[PDB]
Amino acid sequence: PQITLWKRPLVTIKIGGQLKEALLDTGADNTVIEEMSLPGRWKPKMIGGIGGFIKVRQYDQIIIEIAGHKAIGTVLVGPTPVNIIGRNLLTQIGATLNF
Amino acid sequence: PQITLWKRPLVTIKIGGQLKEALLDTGADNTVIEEMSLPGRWKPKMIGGIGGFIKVRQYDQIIIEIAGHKAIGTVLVGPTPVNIIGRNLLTQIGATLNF
Ligand SMILES: CCCC[C@H](NC(=O)[C@H](C)NC(=O)[C@H](CCC(=O)O)NC(=O)[C@H](Cc1ccccc1)NC[C@H](CC(C)C)NC(=O)[C@@H](NC(=O)[C@@H](N)CCCNC(N)=[NH2+])C(C)C)C(N)=O
Repeated sequence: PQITLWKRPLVTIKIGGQLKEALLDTGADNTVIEEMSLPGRWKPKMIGGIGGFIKVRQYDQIIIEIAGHKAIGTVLVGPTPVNIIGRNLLTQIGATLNF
Repeated sequence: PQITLWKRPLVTIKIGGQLKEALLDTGADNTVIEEMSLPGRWKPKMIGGIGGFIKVRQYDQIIIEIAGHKAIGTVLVGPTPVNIIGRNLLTQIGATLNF
């Protein structure tokens, strides 16, 4: 679909068997999902942005369906304010910025 | 143009007559530029990101050229790790997310 930017570009995603609301963020290199008890092997990571850093658990090869579109890659789980779909997955669903 | 996301969506901008590199950020409500001297009146404001809240100078009705496209709006100046063009200006240049 085509998403206008008058409001935050939020779409429904599915991860770990749960449906969530997520923000399509062209300014995020990574995908960060709110704290959830996702099973699997992980490694500690620190991610930054405006305001500083937050500690997250990095999960490799996690499948997430984004607005009906399947993707698979690295997902960071931690105390993020909103669910963020970054470029690592955006490229997988064929998302582009157009103007 | 159509911008894919394999690489960060960086563009050249012109603000205060000075050229800079900025990231087209669909996940940012506002446009936040690194500390710089900008002609005009400003008011103290606080914004939040992934790592926390930071203090910024809010400049209203600023003329800024984004990748050759002109926009005139709110620009926040502060300690941001990267110059970001948020939705307030992305809508002005007619940017949409597509997939
Ligand atoms: C005028 C005031 C308006 C009101 C004001 N509004 C805000 O604070 C709103 C919610 N903030 C935002 O929309 C801010 C951007 C700042 C802004 O627009 O003001 N957005 C953001 O901060 C969004 C995530 C988010 C979205 C909504 C809510 C909370 C967080 N992240 C944008 C950000 C861009 C980056 C280049 C700086 N990306 C990231 O932080 C991602 N990080 C990365 O991709 C890193 N790997 C590399 C970038 C950082 N580099 C570095 N540290 N050397 C992260 C999500 C994995 C308020 N106080 O509520």
